[PDB]
Formats: sequence, C-alpha cells, structure tokens
Amino acid sequence: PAYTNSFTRGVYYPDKVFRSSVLHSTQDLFLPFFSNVTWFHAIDNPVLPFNDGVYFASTEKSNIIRGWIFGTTLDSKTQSLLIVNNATNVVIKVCEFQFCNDPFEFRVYSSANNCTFEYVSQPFLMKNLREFVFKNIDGYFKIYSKHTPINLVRDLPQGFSALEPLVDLPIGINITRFQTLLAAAYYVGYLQPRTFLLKYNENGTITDAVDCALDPL
Amino acid sequence: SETKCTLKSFTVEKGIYQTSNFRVQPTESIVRFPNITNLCPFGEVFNATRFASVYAWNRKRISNCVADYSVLYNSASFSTFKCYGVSPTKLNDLCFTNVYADSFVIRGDEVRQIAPGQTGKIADYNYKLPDDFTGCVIAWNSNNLDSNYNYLYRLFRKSNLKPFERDISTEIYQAGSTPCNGVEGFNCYFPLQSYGFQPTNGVGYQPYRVVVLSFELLHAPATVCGPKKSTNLVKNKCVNFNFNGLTGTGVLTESNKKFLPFQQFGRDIADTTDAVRDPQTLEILDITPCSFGGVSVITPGTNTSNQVAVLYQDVNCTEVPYSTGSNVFQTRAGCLIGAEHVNNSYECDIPIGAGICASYQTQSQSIIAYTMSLGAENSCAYSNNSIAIPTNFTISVTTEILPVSMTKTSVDCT
Amino acid sequence: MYICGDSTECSNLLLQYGSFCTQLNRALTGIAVEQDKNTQEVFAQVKQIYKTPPIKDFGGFNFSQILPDPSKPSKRSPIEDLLFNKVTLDLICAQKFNGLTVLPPLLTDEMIAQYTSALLAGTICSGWTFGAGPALQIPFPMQMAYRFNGIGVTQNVLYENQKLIANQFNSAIGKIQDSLSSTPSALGKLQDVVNQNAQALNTLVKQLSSNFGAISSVLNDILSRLDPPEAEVQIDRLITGRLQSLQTYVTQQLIRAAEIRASANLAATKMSECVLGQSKRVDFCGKGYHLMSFPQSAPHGVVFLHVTYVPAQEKNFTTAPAICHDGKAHFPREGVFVSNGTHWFVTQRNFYEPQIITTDNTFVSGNCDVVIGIV
Amino acid sequence: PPEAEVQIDRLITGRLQSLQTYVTQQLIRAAEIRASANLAATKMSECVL
Amino acid sequence: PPEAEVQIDRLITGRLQSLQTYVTQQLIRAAEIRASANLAATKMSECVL
Amino acid sequence: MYICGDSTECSNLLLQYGSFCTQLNRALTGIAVEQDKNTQEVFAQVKQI
Amino acid sequence: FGAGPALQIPFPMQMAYRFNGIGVTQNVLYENQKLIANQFNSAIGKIQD
Ligand SMILES: *[C@@H]1O[C@H](CO)[C@@H](O[C@@H]2O[C@H](CO)[C@@H](O)[C@H](O)[C@H]2NC(C)=O)[C@H](O)[C@H]1NC(C)=O
Ligand SMILES: *[C@@H]1O[C@H](CO)[C@@H](O[C@@H]2O[C@H](CO)[C@@H](O)[C@H](O)[C@H]2NC(C)=O)[C@H](O)[C@H]1NC(C)=O
Ligand SMILES: *[C@@H]1O[C@H](CO)[C@@H](O[C@@H]2O[C@H](CO)[C@@H](O)[C@H](O)[C@H]2NC(C)=O)[C@H](O)[C@H]1NC(C)=O
Ligand SMILES: *[C@@H]1O[C@H](CO)[C@@H](O[C@@H]2O[C@H](CO)[C@@H](O)[C@H](O)[C@H]2NC(C)=O)[C@H](O)[C@H]1NC(C)=O
Ligand SMILES: *[C@@H]1O[C@H](CO)[C@@H](O[C@@H]2O[C@H](CO)[C@@H](O)[C@H](O)[C@H]2NC(C)=O)[C@H](O)[C@H]1NC(C)=O
Ligand SMILES: *[C@@H]1O[C@H](CO)[C@@H](O)[C@H](O)[C@H]1NC(C)=O
Ligand SMILES: *[C@@H]1O[C@H](CO)[C@@H](O)[C@H](O)[C@H]1NC(C)=O
Ligand SMILES: *[C@@H]1O[C@H](CO)[C@@H](O)[C@H](O)[C@H]1NC(C)=O
Ligand SMILES: *[C@@H]1O[C@H](CO)[C@@H](O)[C@H](O)[C@H]1NC(C)=O
Ligand SMILES: *[C@@H]1O[C@H](CO)[C@@H](O)[C@H](O)[C@H]1NC(C)=O
Ligand SMILES: *[C@@H]1O[C@H](CO)[C@@H](O)[C@H](O)[C@H]1NC(C)=O
Repeated sequence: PAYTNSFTRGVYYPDKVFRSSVLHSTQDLFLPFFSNVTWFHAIDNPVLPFNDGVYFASTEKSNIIRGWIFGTTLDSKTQSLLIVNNATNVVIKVCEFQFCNDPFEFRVYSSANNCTFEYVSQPFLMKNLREFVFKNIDGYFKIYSKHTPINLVRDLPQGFSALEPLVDLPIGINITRFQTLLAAAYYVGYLQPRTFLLKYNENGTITDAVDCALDPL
Repeated sequence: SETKCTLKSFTVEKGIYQTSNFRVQPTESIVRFPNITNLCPFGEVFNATRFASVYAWNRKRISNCVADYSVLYNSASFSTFKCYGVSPTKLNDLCFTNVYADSFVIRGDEVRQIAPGQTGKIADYNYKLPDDFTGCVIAWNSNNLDSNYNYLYRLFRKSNLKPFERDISTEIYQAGSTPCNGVEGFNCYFPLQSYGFQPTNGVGYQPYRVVVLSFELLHAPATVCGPKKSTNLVKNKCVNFNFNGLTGTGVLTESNKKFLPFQQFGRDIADTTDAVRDPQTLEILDITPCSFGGVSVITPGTNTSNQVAVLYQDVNCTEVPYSTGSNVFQTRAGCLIGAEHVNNSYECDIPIGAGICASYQTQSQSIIAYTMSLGAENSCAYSNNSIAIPTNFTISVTTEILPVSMTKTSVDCT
Repeated sequence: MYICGDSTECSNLLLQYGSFCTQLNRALTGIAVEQDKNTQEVFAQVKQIYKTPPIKDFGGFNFSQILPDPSKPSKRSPIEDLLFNKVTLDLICAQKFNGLTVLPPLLTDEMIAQYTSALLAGTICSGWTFGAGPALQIPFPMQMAYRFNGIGVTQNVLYENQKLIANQFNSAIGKIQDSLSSTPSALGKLQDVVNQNAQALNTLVKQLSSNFGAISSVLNDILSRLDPPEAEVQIDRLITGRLQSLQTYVTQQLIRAAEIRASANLAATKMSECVLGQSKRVDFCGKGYHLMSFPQSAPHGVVFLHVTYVPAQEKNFTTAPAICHDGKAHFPREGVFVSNGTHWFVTQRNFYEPQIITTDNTFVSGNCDVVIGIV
Repeated sequence: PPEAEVQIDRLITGRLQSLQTYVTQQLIRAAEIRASANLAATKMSECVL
Repeated sequence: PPEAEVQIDRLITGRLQSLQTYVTQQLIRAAEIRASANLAATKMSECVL
Repeated sequence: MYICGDSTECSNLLLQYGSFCTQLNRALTGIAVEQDKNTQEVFAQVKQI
Repeated sequence: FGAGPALQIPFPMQMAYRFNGIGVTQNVLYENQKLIANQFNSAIGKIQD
C-alpha cells in the first residue's frame, strides 16, 4: 500500500570501536539503499513476517505505538519477547505468552511460565522519528535507535542517520512473525547481508556510506 | 665492537654502519581490571543434586562476577579437562565474557562431547558443539553419587544437529513410506529412548556428569572474568598495560577525542589500537608505543682511530637511555652522541642525515659534525662586451670502469 | 620488529628461519644508499658554485622566473615554488609504530635548489664552456648567437632580431609558468612515485591484521592464551605469513628502485647534454632544434625547461640542384638555390635570406650535362 | 615415517624459499649488470670507433 | 570440513606461491621489455626523424 | 578463479591470507598499462597522418 | 616534420643534404644519382630476400 522508497536511512554502527577519518568496509547486514518499505497504516496491524531484520521508522507524535511483539510461534513452546514501553519504563520480558489479540493492561497469556529474562532498563526511550533497527545475531538481540527532528517531510526524510546503538540484551528466539504493539503509520524494512563502505568522520560519526551492491558505480 | 661483529670482520672502514635497533623498555606494569569482586555462581551447575538430560541440557548464563577457574582446575576430581583455544593454567589471567555453562549427563563410554568436530552419532542428534570452540570440557564420575539424572537420549532424529541448538519435542518419527500418524513400531520406532542405569555397577558405562564452559573471547565488554589485581594508572610512561585483558606495551596519555559512550576499544587507520577505555573509571587513554629507531655508528677507519659517534635514528633528545661522550647534539636525523658541532663547513666525509656530515678532524683528534659544503665559491664576473678566450690547452686522460658480465652460476635442485 | 614486536618467543622462533631478515635489511639499505646516490649524479655535475650576477643586462632576456628569488625564506625560483606546491603528500605516525622508518635524504631541498642555481648561473654567464673546463665568460647575446650557429642558422638572424627573440623567450617562459600553475596533471610522474610508495607501505601494514590461518592476528592475544606447545604453532603460522608479505614488499621495492635508477640515469644524461651544452640529437631535449635548457628542482625529481627553435611561416619556392653558368656547374657552398619566379638566389636552409648568386656562394664541379634538372 | 615426512616437508619449504629468493636476487642483479653492459657497449661503439 | 581445511590450505599455499613467482618473473620481463621499447623510441626519434 | 576456482569454501580461506590477490591484480594491470604506453611511445611520435 | 612543420623538398635534394651531413659534398650525389638510386633499390630488394 503506497510503497515508499527507503532512500539512505538505516545505517548504524556495526561494532563498539571508535574509528576517526577512516574508510572501513564491513560485511554486515545493512538495509540496502533505495529499497522499498511497505507503508503499513495504523490509525490494522497484521502479522508482519520478521525474516532477518526490521527497519521501524514509524513517525508519530501521539505515542500510540507502545511497544513491539517478537515471537517465534506466538502461541506456546517457544519464548515470546515483549518490549512494552510505557511513558518511562521500557520493561522487557520473554515469558511464554499467546499475546491474545491486538492491544490498546496485559494482552497476553497471563500465565507467565518461563519468566526468565526480565530486564527493565527504565531511563527513557523517546521531532519523534523512532528510527529503530532489530536483528538477532548468535543469540544476541541488538536494538539501534535515533531521533530525527523531522516535522515537514511526509515521506522518508532524505538524508543520513547515524544510528547509535541503544542496547545489546543477550536473548534468543527465531521470531518468525512480529507485530507492532499499538493515528500514524509504520514501515518495515527487511535486512540483507550487503557489504558496505563506511566513512567515519573526524569525530567518529558515520557521515556517509555507499551500498556495495546497488550499481556498478 | 658491535660494528665489528656486524660486518663479521676485525677491521672497520670509514663510514656509517647501522648496528642493532634502539628500544625504550618498560618501567612499570598496569593490570587495571574492573571493579567486580563478588564470586561467580560456581557449584550451582557443579555441586548440584541432579543434572539435565543430553536431549535437553541447561544453558546457565554466567554474568558479571569474578570467576576463579583455578579452584575448579586444581581440584583432585573430574577427568578429560581439555581446554580448546585456551590453556587451563592461563585460564585465570584471561578476562573473558559470555561464558555459558552447559550441564548435562551422557553415558560412560562416549565422553567425547563432539570435541573438535567429532562424528559420533550419540550427540549428533542430541548436542552438537561448534568447531571454533574457545572453551573447556570437563567430565565427572557419578557412579558413587546416584549413578538418576541419566534420564534419556535421542535415538534418532533423521536430521543433523546444528551447533549449539537444543531440540526438546521429538515424538513423530518414521522410516517407512507410511506417514507417522501416531504409529511408532510399524514405521520404525519412536524417538527419545530412555536409559536405565540409576543403580547398577557396570564399569565403563556409569553415567558421567559432563559440564562444558563456552567462553566468548576477543573484543567485548568483558562482564565476567578472572581474579586478578589492580595497579594504579600512570601517564606518559612506558608501561606494560593489561587493560581488561588487552596486553601490550606503550605510553598511556590522556586523550582528546570524542569516544562515543557505547564504544570501548579505539582504533585508527590501518587498524591499530589507538585508544582504550579504563575498566574502573571510564576514561579514554591514547596508546602510542614507546619510541624506537636505528642505532648507527659513525666511525672513522679503525686504522686511523678507535673512536665512534652513535646516532640514534629517531629519538629526539631525551628518549636516549660512544654511548655518552658529553657531546649530545640534535640533528634532523635523530640524536647524535659523541660528536661536536662545528660551525665551519667542509666537503662531506661521512654522510649522516639531512645535510649533516661527520669527519675526523685532528685540530685533539675528535669527531666533528657540520653542514656539508656544496662546492668552492666561484663568483663569475658576467659582463657584456667582454669575452674570455683560452690561450693554452691541457690534454687530460681520465678513466671509467664499467662492469660487463657477472659470474655464471648454475645451482642444482635435488 | 615488523614480524613480531617486543616478543621474545616469536623472536626466538624467527632465528630458526636463517638470515632472511638480514637479507631484507641489506636490500633496503642498498636501496636507500642508491637513492642517496641518484640525486648526486643529476645535480652534482659541477662542484663549483657560481652566484647569480646582480645586474641584469642580458640584452632583453628576462630570466627572473628561473633564477632564485631573494624574498621568501626559501631560495627557490617561482617555477620551483609552483612545482613544490603542486606535489603534495597521522598516516606516517601510524605506520612508523610498526617498525617502519623514513630516513631523510642526504641532500636537503635547499641544497638541491643551490645546486640548480649553480648550474643556472653558469649557463647564463659562460654557456657550455663551464661544463668542459674552466668557465669562460661571454655576453649572453653572443652565447645565443653561438647557439644559433649550432642549428645551421647564421648569426645575422639573432642580432637583427634580438628584441623579437627576447620577447618570444620571455613570453614562452611566462606561458610555461602559467601552464604549470593551471593544469593539475602536469606533475604526474613525480606524484605517481609517491602514490606507489605510499600504497605499498599501506599494503605492508594492513597485512599485519591477517589471521594467516592462526587463531588470532594479534600476537599478544595468541601468546597469553595458550601453552607454549600450541603458541609455537600459531606463532610459526603468523611468522610465515609476515615473512612472505615482507619478501613481496622488498622485491617490489627493488624493482621500483631499478626503474627509478634508470629514470635518474636518463635525467643525469639529459642534464649533462642539454644543460651543459647543445645537443644535436633529435627530440632528446625538447621538440624542434635545441638551443639551451634550464634545470629546475622538483620534489623527488627534476624539471627541464627546453628552449627550442621552431620554424614557421613557410614560403613555397622553386629550386634547382645546380646552375650551369657557362659550361660549368655551380653548386651551393652552403645553402640552397631558390628563385621566386624570375630571379635566382641562394639562401640558407633554415631561413629565408636571399642573396645574389656569386662565385663566393657557389663552388664549381664539372660540366653541366651530368646533373639532372640543372638550370 | 609420518613425522619424518612432516619435518622433511618443512625443510623442503624452507630450502625452496631460500632458492627462490636467491634466484630473484640474481635476476635483478643480472638486469642491473645488463643495463651497465649495454651502456658500456654504447660507450665503446661511440667513443672508441 | 574441519579436515578438508588443511588440504585446501596446502593447495592455497602452493597456488599462491606459483602465482607470486609468475608475477615476479612477469615484472622483471616487463622491465626488460620497457628498456627495449625506450631504446626503440630513441632510435626512431634520432634516426627516422 | 585460479587459486580457488568456483568454491566458496576455498574462497573463504583465501580471505585469511590478506590482500595478495589485489596486489597481483594491480601488478598485472600496471604491466598491461605499461605495454600500452610503450606501444604509444614507440610509434605515436608525430600526431600528423 | 619531426622538428616543427613539414617543408617539402625534392628527394634528390634531401639525399644531397644527408650526404653533406655525413661529410661528402653535393657533387658526389648529383653526379652519381643513377648509381646511388640503383644501389639503394638493390639493397632494399635484397632486404626482402
Ligand atoms: C563443591 O565444590 C567444591 C569446589 O571447590 C569442592 O570443595 C573442595 O573440596 C575439597 C575436598 O573434596 C577440598 O579439599 C577443597 O578445599 C574444597 N574447595 C573449596 C573451594 O571449598 C567440594 O568438594 C564440592 N562438593 C562436593 C563434590 O560434594
Ligand atoms: C622580468 O619579468 C618580470 C615578470 O614579468 C618583471 O617583473 C614585473 O615588473 C613590473 C615592473 O616593475 C611589475 O609591475 C610587475 O609586477 C612585475 N611582475 C612580477 C611577476 O613580479 C620584470 O620587470 C622583468 N624584468 C625586467 C628587467 O624588465
Ligand atoms: C615573425 O613573427 C613574429 C611573432 O612571432 C612577428 O612579430 C609580430 O609582429 C606584429 C606585427 O608588427 C606585432 O603586432 C607583434 O607584437 C609581433 N610579435 C612579437 C612577439 O614581437 C613578426 O612580424 C614576424 N616576422 C615576419 C617577417 O613575418
Ligand atoms: C623577387 O623577384 C622579383 C622579380 O620578379 C624581384 O623584384 C625586382 O627586383 C629588382 C632588382 O632589385 C628591382 O629592380 C625590381 O624593381 C623588382 N621588381 C618588383 C616588381 O618588385 C625581387 O628582388 C625578388 N625578391 C626576392 C625576395 O626574392
Ligand atoms: C642552357 O643553355 C644551353 C645553351 O647555352 C642549352 O643547351 C642547348 O640545349 C638545346 C636543347 O637541348 C640543344 O639543342 C643545344 O644544342 C644546346 N646548346 C649547347 C651549346 O649545348 C641548355 O639546354 C640550356 N638549359 C636549359 C635548362 O634550358
Ligand atoms: C525457527 O522458527 C520456527 C518457526 O516457529 C521454530 O519452530 C523453530 O524452533 C525455530 N528454530 C530455532 C533454531 O530457533
Ligand atoms: C567535531 O567535534 C568538534 C569538537 O570540538 C566540533 O568543533 C566540530 O564541529 C565537530 N565536527 C562535525 C563535522 O560535527
Ligand atoms: C570503581 O571503584 C572506584 C573506586 O572507588 C570508583 O571511583 C569508580 O567509580 C568505580 N567504578 C564503577 C563503574 O562503579
Ligand atoms: C626535542 O628536544 C628539544 C630539546 O633538545 C625540544 O626543544 C623539542 O621540543 C623536543 N621535541 C620533541 C618532539 O620532543
Ligand atoms: C606551397 O606552400 C604554401 C605554404 O603556405 C602552401 O600553402 C601551398 O599549398 C604550397 N603549394 C603547393 C603546390 O604545394
Ligand atoms: C621534375 O619532374 C619533372 C616531371 O617529371 C621532370 O621533367 C624534371 O626533369 C624533374 N626535375 C626538375 C629539376 O624539374
């Protein structure tokens, strides 16, 4: 539905190493430049097939987007990752939950069971460009976040976004399907293993990059 | 004498010879390690009442704490304590992260754990361990202590075991073409076969309590690691720093960069360790290596005199540790020790560096260093309506030597 | 140090491989010595320093764009300043930390400029006479008249056209300076050498962070992780990799140094022939008939300003092999017979200076019945 | 025989590397000497004759 | 795989050595041919023209 | 293609040895460019046909 | 044409110029033009054989 182009947003820091005025090439999963991201609308929220990574821009101001569902089967057996994010607390749990149906309060199995991982973080999570990236690598969930001051561009804000990593909580699940925990819209951008060239600035921030898969130039 | 040994001869001709390399040596040693001192949960998966089954083991996530592997290693117990990628004696000094203790029980005969890539099918359907395994394997005898947690094992799963993957529910299995709609015996047999050896006395087959530790080495925040000590932090000194397990030698100095809050290790062009983060008090320190260069011996011929003048190639003036002749003098090609600077200029005798030359001057018989003279001044009086015509000649015969053919050598192979 | 810095175990393991390190050090030292020798043959031709004359009475020739300028602290001519500015190269600090060092050249750029100005203040004053024996002073217009006779053109062409030739000289030198300043690809040969050297040095350093089949690229990580029986194997693998990389770098440096030595020999020959003389070899010193050259210092190189005489403004004539006056064939002594349609003259071959055909401009040989095309 | 083969292979690799290095050095030196000899022949033909 | 890595590593080392030797010999031969081409260009310039 | 011809398992080990392939490719490319320059220098003296 | 612009000249006159260059006068070529041309043609024909 009204497929918007990805442009050149979705670049993060592959590892926690400070490099300055250098051109390093990494073989890491990045969102390909000038791709297509579905313009899913949520004023509703079907099961988005999480394959290998999700680009979650979802500009909004009403904070209707509370959290994110991330489950393998979403019924039983496997553990379900839930990242409910209130005004301040961003409490996360991996307890086995059926998740019931679309939320608006715990719309889950309400049975707990395998309530093992219960990290809460707490400080904060949030001109309100969410700019989230999710991926599972060798039993490690990594979330990359950044806020962009955009209040005039309806489509994707042409430019660059050096996504500083947010947290590196070690968990593990296949997460075949996922759905946003809900007047705005949320895009999804699938992740592929594309070699990238990254130009770290003199201050250590990735000012620009080129996708080494797009065109022969 | 060093120059004499370098040329493998007792006679040294006039010139400058490169002998040995200079290197500033460390004075102190820094073993800065994180603040954590509370002991790790060892014995929770070691001194436990029961362990898990091979089909469904337990993956305990050891977290931030001091892990004293020496207590486990030197204990007069266990067996087949084989550590892959690490040495048990050096297990304490290394500062790891993400050590995942796996506890479970197998049969007495195997005790293999798929160690390098072992093809044994006992654990080929139960528990596969990756080839690049930087951890340790420990096996314990359980005959005396309730030979009941042997439980069961996966007889077959018609599928290979992906490394470090756990399969729990295996009910449907078949070998014939008939679909397994709740039929086990006719098609073949149902999986998850049991093992009964809770008492008995069968030697060589008593259940073994096998626990493996899988450290994750290399660059990491290094949450859980060993019981080392902590030395103070000295700046602008050649030290043997050991930051969070990163061993090396260099001069740690207060930084100026803008290290991002999530970044730990600093690099630069060509990927060398330009910066580091201090584990106790988070601060960035640039690590430039201690200075070094090439020691050169400016010497006249030993037939003339037995005096020399050392030239350290790159050390400025103060990194200096013959060796000292009360004539230290800074050039553009490093510190020159043993020669006196003479303001007068002569033709170059022994080239040194960027314009500096050295020679043996009698008027005391000491080595002097000067700036080379290009040639004799011949200010020529140019003037119009004035030409100079020679009135005599001089037939001069010069010489010129040119090598033509080198020696013809043929070298056999076998 | 490059194979393994501050590591006694790897250093002891390196001694088993013979004297490879000694061979590499000897080759690199020989290359450095040869590089020191290269600039002592191009520039150090004459060991006598001639100061640039203070007064400027060279007959209209400017020369201010090639002689040293006593205004800036560096005694370099404006063209030399442009050449030095155009060729431009911390990267060196990071490389230096891996056992690499850059020995400074024996002759600084100031002494190279002094040597160049010595060759330039001798060519102006004496000409080619200071390259053979003692310097013999001669006025510059007469030196250029000597050089005009070197290409078959008589002395009258210069003296009667002294102002025009001086103006063309000054304009050509100004155009040369403007072309050097404007086009950024002029100094390509000197920049390619620096680029190749820097690229090779960068490739040498980047080979240190390679596993080469070992557990880790860092030797310290391997050393304080395993017992000596296995650390020996890992360090041996690393040693083999680093040794192969160093050998490849050294061989490439040797080949490049041989090429640079050939170029330096050609440059020294060009200096000796074009600068300290007037070469009759075609297309050696510039395109056209060579007159004289001026050397200029450049970063890791030399720039020659080849002054040449190029004819233009052709005129079409009718020529005869000889002229039969009366039963005798008169051939031109020096020159060629040329008629503009009705009257016959004898002119020079490189210029149009018609003259009456007398018995002084011609010499007799035989009768006028053997030459084909006689008139 | 197995460990002897392994060590003999190591020695073979070392000696082969040494021979290759000697051959390459000889080739470069021979190129230098050939350039010098070409210069000498040109000098002879253009100055003696 | 874990046992085939050794064999393919031996093959990689051998082929790398062969390619390096070929490249070095080609570089030396190219230098010689460049010298011959420079001589030919000089001969053309100073004799044909 | 020469060392590990159409094999991902071998091509993955070829990355362990650094950038040797890049150096060989660059050397051969430089040799070819030098051959082209030699051919241009010898014959293309006067640009008037 | 290799030292500026091309100036036409009859080939016998150019041969006379070259004879002057080698030292011999103009008379030797112009009075022996047929013999020199025949020798030149014979030499070129013998080169092919
Ligand atoms: C619990 O594990 C610890 C590991 O150290 C064992 O404690 C050791 O016991 C031996 C005798 O068996 C003593 O010599 C050591 O000094 C003890 N070490 C420590 C640190 O206390 C203990 O045996 C285990 N308990 C069992 C096997 O029942
Ligand atoms: C030689 O040429 C230079 C450069 O054109 C002349 O220097 C110029 O002199 C005029 C007159 O004084 C000044 O207005 C210009 O600014 C100068 N140009 C530069 C670039 O400095 C010089 O005068 C000429 N020499 C003689 C003897 O006339
Ligand atoms: C030869 O060419 C020169 C220029 O190369 C001619 O000199 C020019 O003459 C014109 C007309 O008088 C002047 O406007 C120019 O300024 C002169 N140029 C220079 C550089 O001085 C010269 O006239 C030509 N001679 C003949 C005989 O044709
Ligand atoms: C070109 O030829 C013409 C004749 O065609 C020559 O011009 C004559 O020269 C004579 C002798 O001085 C004069 O008396 C006549 O008045 C000239 N005639 C004309 C029409 O000008 C001329 O000398 C030749 N010039 C050159 C440069 O070869
Ligand atoms: C130059 O003049 C002589 C006579 O002075 C010409 O010779 C004559 O040529 C004609 C035609 O071939 C003969 O018929 C006469 O017998 C010749 N006379 C003598 C005295 O030998 C000669 O041809 C003239 N040259 C040219 C080029 O016209
Ligand atoms: C992959 O996801 C599927 C789909 O639910 C699940 O059955 C399976 O257990 C997952 N595998 C792993 C290794 O997580
Ligand atoms: C880098 O940080 C410095 C801190 O002094 C700042 O002045 C500069 O503007 C920054 N550069 C960029 C490109 O943001
Ligand atoms: C570690 O302890 C020191 C000494 O009290 C203290 O200054 C420092 O803040 C501590 N670090 C952390 C991360 O708590
Ligand atoms: C080198 O030492 C001199 C004094 O001998 C001093 O002035 C200079 O600053 C020093 N330079 C460096 C880079 O340490
Ligand atoms: C004669 O030479 C002139 C030089 O300007 C040229 O233009 C003309 O074409 C030539 N004539 C012939 C017939 O070749
Ligand atoms: C030039 O060629 C013509 C035409 O063939 C011929 O008649 C004549 O003899 C030749 N020589 C001269 C000097 O005209």
